[PDB]
Amino acid sequence: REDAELLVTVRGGRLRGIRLKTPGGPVSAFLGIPFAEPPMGPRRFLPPEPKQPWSGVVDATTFQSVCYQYVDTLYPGFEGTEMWNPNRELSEDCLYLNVWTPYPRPTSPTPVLVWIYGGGFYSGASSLDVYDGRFLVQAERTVLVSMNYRVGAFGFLALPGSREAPGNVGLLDQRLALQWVQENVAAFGGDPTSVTLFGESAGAASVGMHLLSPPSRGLFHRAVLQSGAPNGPWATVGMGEARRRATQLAHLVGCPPGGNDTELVACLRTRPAQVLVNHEWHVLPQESVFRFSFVPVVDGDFLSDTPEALINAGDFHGLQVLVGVVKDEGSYFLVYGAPGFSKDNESLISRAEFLAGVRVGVPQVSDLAAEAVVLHYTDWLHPEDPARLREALSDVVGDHNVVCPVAQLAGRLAAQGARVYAYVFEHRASTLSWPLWMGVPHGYEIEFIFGIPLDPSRNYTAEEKIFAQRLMRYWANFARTGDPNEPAPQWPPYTAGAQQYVSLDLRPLEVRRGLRAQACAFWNRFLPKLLSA
Amino acid sequence: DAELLVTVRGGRLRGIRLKTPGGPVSAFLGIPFAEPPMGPRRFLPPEPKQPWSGVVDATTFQSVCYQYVDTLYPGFEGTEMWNPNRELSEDCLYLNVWTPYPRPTSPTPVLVWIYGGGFYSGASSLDVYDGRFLVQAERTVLVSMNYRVGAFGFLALPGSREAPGNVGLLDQRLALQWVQENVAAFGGDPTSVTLFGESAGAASVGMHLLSPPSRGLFHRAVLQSGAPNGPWATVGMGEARRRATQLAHLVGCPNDTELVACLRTRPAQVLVNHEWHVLPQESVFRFSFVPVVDGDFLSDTPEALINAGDFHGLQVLVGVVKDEGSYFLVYGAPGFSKDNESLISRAEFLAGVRVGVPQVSDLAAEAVVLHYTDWLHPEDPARLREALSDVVGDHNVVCPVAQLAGRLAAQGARVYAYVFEHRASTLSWPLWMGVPHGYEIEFIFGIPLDPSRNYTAEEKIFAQRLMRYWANFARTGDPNEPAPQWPPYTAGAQQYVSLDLRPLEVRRGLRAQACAFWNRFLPKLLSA
Ligand SMILES: *[C@@H]1O[C@H](CO[C@@H]2O[C@@H](C)[C@@H](O)[C@@H](O)[C@@H]2O)[C@@H](O[C@@H]2O[C@H](CO)[C@@H](O)[C@H](O)[C@H]2NC(C)=O)[C@H](O)[C@H]1NC(C)=O
Ligand SMILES: *[C@@H]1O[C@H](CO[C@@H]2O[C@@H](C)[C@@H](O)[C@@H](O)[C@@H]2O)[C@@H](O[C@@H]2O[C@H](CO)[C@@H](O)[C@H](O)[C@H]2NC(C)=O)[C@H](O)[C@H]1NC(C)=O
Ligand SMILES: NC(=O)c1cc[n+](COC[n+]2ccc(/C=N/O)cc2/C=N/O)cc1
Ligand SMILES: NC(=O)c1cc[n+](COC[n+]2ccc(/C=N/O)cc2/C=N\O)cc1
Ligand SMILES: *[C@@H]1O[C@H](CO)[C@@H](O)[C@H](O)[C@H]1NC(C)=O
Ligand SMILES: *[C@@H]1O[C@H](CO)[C@@H](O)[C@H](O)[C@H]1NC(C)=O
Repeated sequence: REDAELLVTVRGGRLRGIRLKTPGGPVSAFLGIPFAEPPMGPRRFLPPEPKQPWSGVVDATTFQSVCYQYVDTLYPGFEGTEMWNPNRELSEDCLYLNVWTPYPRPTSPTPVLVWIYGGGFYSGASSLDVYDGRFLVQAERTVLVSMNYRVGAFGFLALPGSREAPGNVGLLDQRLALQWVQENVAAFGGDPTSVTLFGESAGAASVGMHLLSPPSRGLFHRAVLQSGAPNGPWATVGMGEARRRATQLAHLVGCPPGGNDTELVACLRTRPAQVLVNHEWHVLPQESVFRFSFVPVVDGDFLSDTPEALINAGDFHGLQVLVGVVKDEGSYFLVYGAPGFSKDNESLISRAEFLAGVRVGVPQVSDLAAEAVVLHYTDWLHPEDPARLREALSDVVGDHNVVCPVAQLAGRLAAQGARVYAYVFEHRASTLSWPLWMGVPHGYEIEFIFGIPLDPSRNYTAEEKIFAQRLMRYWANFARTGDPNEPAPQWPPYTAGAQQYVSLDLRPLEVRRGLRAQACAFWNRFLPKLLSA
Repeated sequence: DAELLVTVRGGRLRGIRLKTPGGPVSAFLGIPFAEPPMGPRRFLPPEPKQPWSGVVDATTFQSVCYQYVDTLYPGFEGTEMWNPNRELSEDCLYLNVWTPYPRPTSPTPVLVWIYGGGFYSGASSLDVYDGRFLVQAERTVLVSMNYRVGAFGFLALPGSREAPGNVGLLDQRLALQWVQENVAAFGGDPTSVTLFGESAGAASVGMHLLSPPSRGLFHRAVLQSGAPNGPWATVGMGEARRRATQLAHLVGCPNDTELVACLRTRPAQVLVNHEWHVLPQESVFRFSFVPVVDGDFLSDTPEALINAGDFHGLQVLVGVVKDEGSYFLVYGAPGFSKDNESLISRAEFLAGVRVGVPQVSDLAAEAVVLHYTDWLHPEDPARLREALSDVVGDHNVVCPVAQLAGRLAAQGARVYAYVFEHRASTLSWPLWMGVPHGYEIEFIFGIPLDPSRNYTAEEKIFAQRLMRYWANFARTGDPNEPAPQWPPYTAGAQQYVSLDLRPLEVRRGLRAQACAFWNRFLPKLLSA
């Protein structure tokens, strides 16, 4: 007849899941649980409203649709890019979440891990194979939750002040899912008093904004920010620039036939989703990399102030945070606009291409600011060495967009009462499809965190599987106790003075100092002073 | 002794025979080359010395031009060696000639020394400028002149004829013209004149390179720890007028004519006593009365003239010591002294940056702090003491010299660069100062050869090797012995040699990272 372990009642009604096969053992999975009414038609650009109760049993037996988003076409059929592309049908009916739990269901409350995918706030899906939660759940016996949230214009087009397009609705999607976790995760055996948020890139930036937003802060207890921070120059936008991009997007699709917000939004709602996707990138002020059209907006509501101001003025006592980056944060983004770069050659650029790439990698700054960047990243004993220039531009984009925003956040949190653990992921996967000059690119620690190497269908080495099991143990130890160390080389906390972090690779843990302290002093201390003058 | 009797165009001279460990040399000290710039001739360009009857006694050094005397460490050898060793006087325009004994009968290459001292001090009579060892060992003619310093040499009311400015530079040029007309009477070759100078003397050498009326009076140049494009070497017309105007107010004097007239009534010591209170702020390596850019001696700023110049056919020898700035820190940087380790704090370091980099915006100062802070050890006292010494040294000497060398080389000049890294065993300064500013001169003049001093046997050999380098360059434009070789400095390779007891070691980059900051970025920041 029926299996009781796959039947759960939540506030909205009854659910039916599936028993998932993993190499280590069975897993209960509830995939495609609706947590909000479909944000379609008149509900486009609007905040999510809760899913109204249902009669009967909802089959939560497979991943639901991917929120409508752009699909990468630079390298068609290439494994390195297709792994991030939608693996389900695109639709605006996309607000569903997923719950993995041990089989049989835990009888005592179990710590919960909530995943927020990244993708520059314009892409991503909880259904990607690299976000498969069955291995983490089986190996460490946690409850893992992941949700879909609206991306691109559908999630972050903002006409600030208007009620028809208030902005930040993609973040409200995440917040609603976190509220769903608080009310319902105990029915799956999860502990709502021990909820750990973790995400990568825009997901990590999202995690940080929930830390800084009081209505979200009460919904979790710990945070993990991988290769992303809310104080990044790409993660937020001002109210005026948000309105300019929304108005230009509407102008590019025939709305109005700016002016009035109500008529302008209503005209945008009549446009097919693909039409908005096709023009969303034409609203960027200049050609750039690591810049996204529609991102969270600082409008005094979700973010009372800029993330940097909230970070500096925040009291973080009672909070544990795990932060980190990969070894080569910037390499991936260079083949998407930096002159002379491609994955199919070694991208040994000239001095002129380096100087031109600086303006692409650091867009919308004065020529004096660009000169400061050139001065700091040029080796004046080898000013035109093609190799050194290629690595330097990669460091420019990586430090400016990831490493130094993360370091600044970690330093301010530790100084203001939070316990911080920092890492640098340095293992290049044996199966990595990207060229070797890219090193360890953005986002390629995720598959090890989720235990993907234990998939028998894939071809990781036996040592990479032990590495994956060790990383899953770190993450789950942090979720359980706020400490990645086991109750063995120790992982010391990160503090603003010593600035200690660990290397994550096949070798045992190695303690180092300084997350590129010299470079990050330029980005976090001096260059803001230069932009003010 | 006919070897000590010489007739120049002005009249007859009587010299003196000196002794060296390698034999005797002929010396002619206190030769007048200008009319005494006293009374109504104060602040005025030098007049050629009128011919005289009888025999001028040229057997001892003449008076030192009126200048400030350091009193921070009274009786301390490290400072007394630079203080005047003859009486002070405005009657001070005399030069000295050293020749081999007996006098050369064939044209001999000529070395012309221009002393340093921030354009406010210095004298050709100092013991460390004794030319007898160079002349004996390398058989050259050596000339050194006294030139007016301080307000007497560089007070300027631009546009006026009573204080035109740069008259101390014109003193040097007049001595160079004197060499062209009279050095052959001593056996010297006026067609082979090499200028060499240290600190403000090196800056003066550079300015003679950039001034056409002086450019034809010599053929080669040596710039030691100084450059004409230094932030201290020149001053604008507006600031020169302000500094001169405040000096008159400080000494009780009121129109340029009425103002210079009142300054000319003041005793020389009075102007000396107030010369440093006209500086705009508390600082180090900043001097009140320096050459002014007024379109005459310098038709443009030295850095502009450097960039626009064709320097083909020119050979220069440039260099620095290992620790250019450490010396200046004990004259105003908070927390520094020669009598303790000077392990300063972060707060003193930040305060010392404003003293070491005076008269720049807060943003420019923050850029300095960023580049010279180790953000892994931001408060380490030993690293901060080292860093502030590099700030003063790079900004004032190393990077101005690196800029001049790179531009000259890339524009036709053959450049040889060095770093002097030997600390003298007799050095009285504390060990944390390393090799301070000016402490390569005694080795180039071969002072270690003096048996009355306590240099080592290897230091004597080292001094002989340095005199050979300098004299080779004076003779051929190439310091190399016709080892390993001393390669030329180029804008790309940036090759220089280290000078110490070890054989020559070739290295790349004169603090290339720090000098890109000072020479490339900071000018853009201050103008934006
Ligand atoms: C390295 O690759 C870049 C990118 O070029 C693309 O990828 C290459 C692998 C090859 O397939 C090219 O044909 C592709 O266009 C090269 O830069 C491009 O050069 C071409 C020709 O000069 C020019 O038309 C493009 O605009 C350039 N693109 C960019 C982004 O600069 C680069 O020259 C290659 N380096 C080599 C071959 O040494
Ligand atoms: C190293 O010395 C400096 C200054 O030299 C001292 O000056 C006299 C006080 C003398 O008696 C000797 O100590 C030294 O020659 C010290 O900095 C001074 O500190 C005093 C207080 O002790 C203060 O009043 C002065 O302003 C400071 N001077 C300057 C130029 O800033 C410094 O403390 C000494 N370093 C130590 C003791 O570690
Ligand atoms: N809506 C659009 O037309 C659009 C959206 C986003 N991009 C940027 O996409 C290129 N890009 C640039 C950089 C990355 C880096 N990822 O780590 C990934 C990708 C591709 N993602 O699908 C271009 C156009
Ligand atoms: N006339 C004055 O009062 C006067 C003149 C010159 N100084 C210079 O004295 C300080 N000083 C003394 C000696 C040196 C020696 N440097 O090698 C350098 C410096 C430089 N900057 O402060 C001070 C006062
Ligand atoms: C692993 O490699 C083998 C080699 O033939 C192949 O059969 C298999 O499909 C590969 N797996 C993946 C996930 O690429
Ligand atoms: C060293 O030389 C000095 C003169 O420079 C002399 O006074 C002294 O007697 C010598 N010996 C010692 C031990 O200092």
